[PDB]
Amino acid sequence: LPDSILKRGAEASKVLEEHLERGNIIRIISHNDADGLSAAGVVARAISSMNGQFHISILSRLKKEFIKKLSGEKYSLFFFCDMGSAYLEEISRLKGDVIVADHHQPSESEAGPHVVHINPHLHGLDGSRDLSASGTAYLATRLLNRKTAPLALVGALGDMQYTDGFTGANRFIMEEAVEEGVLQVHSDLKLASRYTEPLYRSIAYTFNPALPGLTGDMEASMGFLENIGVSYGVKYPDLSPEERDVLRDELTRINPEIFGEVFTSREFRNIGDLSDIAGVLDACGKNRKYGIGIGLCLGEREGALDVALELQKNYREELVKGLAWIRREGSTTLENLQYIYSEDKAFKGIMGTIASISLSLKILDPDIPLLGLSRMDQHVKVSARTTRPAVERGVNLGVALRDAAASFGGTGGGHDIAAGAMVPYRDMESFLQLVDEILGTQTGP
DNA sequence: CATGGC
DNA sequence: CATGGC
Ligand SMILES: [Mn+2]
Ligand SMILES: [Mn+2]
Repeated sequence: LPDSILKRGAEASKVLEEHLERGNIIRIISHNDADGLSAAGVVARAISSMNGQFHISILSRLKKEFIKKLSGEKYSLFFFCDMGSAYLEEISRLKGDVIVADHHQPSESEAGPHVVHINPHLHGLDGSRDLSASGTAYLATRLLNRKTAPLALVGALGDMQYTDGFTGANRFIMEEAVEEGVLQVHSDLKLASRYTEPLYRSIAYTFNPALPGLTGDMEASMGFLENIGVSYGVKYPDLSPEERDVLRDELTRINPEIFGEVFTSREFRNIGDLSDIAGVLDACGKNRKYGIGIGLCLGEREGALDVALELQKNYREELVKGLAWIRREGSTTLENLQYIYSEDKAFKGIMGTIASISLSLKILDPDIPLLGLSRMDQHVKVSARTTRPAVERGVNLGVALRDAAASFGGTGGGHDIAAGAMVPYRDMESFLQLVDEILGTQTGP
């Protein structure tokens, strides 16, 4: 990684260690996903390795009315993880010392003399491929503690930074943890929750990489194992190399991407590999159980874990319901577009996820872009998703959704492979035709 | 009113 | 997925 980001991380490692000398308690503010949670856990474990104290708040968004609330708190150091860049002037106003470890699209109005931004964008690194908020926090706290490098990668996983290998600083952090002896890389089958589920559920719940026929299908995987010589109820670590060699051979036919890198730290032995941990933190976040999530990053392991594993389990049962619905009621196709639609509240928060899983499983044609639609009374939340072939071929959902949404006083955007929009329900039909007419110009002439 | 989710 | 509107 470029020297500047290790310099700037060291600049922020100074500000911390000197407040911990004085006995100051540190304020941590972070985001509520796996990257946010794992980021907070990083700073918290650096802080506990030096007998410091801290006060964590976990929020979904950062609002101005919270940074104003923050300024009468009388804390000497504010450590923002996975949020800040957007609201830099308002955090510059804040008294005392400040650290923003974020990886979002920063403010060119780049404020703060008391403030220490770390953000991989400002060191010509990629903010959605090469380093995560949890990763950036480890750069901020490398000099104090190096045992936290696993959590750094957990955030990177949850936040989808893995194409054929961790790029950039994540690779660097991955390298570094291996040398430290806290992380182990291995090539193995990438099955969901191996230590903790029987083989057939583990194959059923492997949503990424998708397993056509098997993913989200207990009876089929159960079937699949039975008729290939393998005990559907035994745990994956309890197989023998020749039956391991059989499942590997067959699962590789169904999708070769299932064999590849798997990361394990001795702190998470019994729970999961770093992907499974990410999953668990995401489930805690999505149930507003932030103390359970943080608990886990700090080693807490009794009933908290069992609660956390059950949140994962429940969420996975949603996604099967989920892909089972998709499936019963297919997508209605049109010109350069698919779309599916629900008024069921059960699917409002899951729609994008099942949308893109359903393309990986080939249920719905991966070449045609897919618009998940969820009715929120007078508005319709839109989750757009397509394949890598569909982009390298014109399709850009990032712009198209912004164009068409703003047309009807609504609001959309993103990338590229994946966009979101909020649109009036009265307009939905004309909106769906306008995206279709916009994609047609994006691929045709 | 206030906050806190997506 | 852009939020910052609901
Ligand atoms: Mn993040
Ligand atoms: Mn985040």
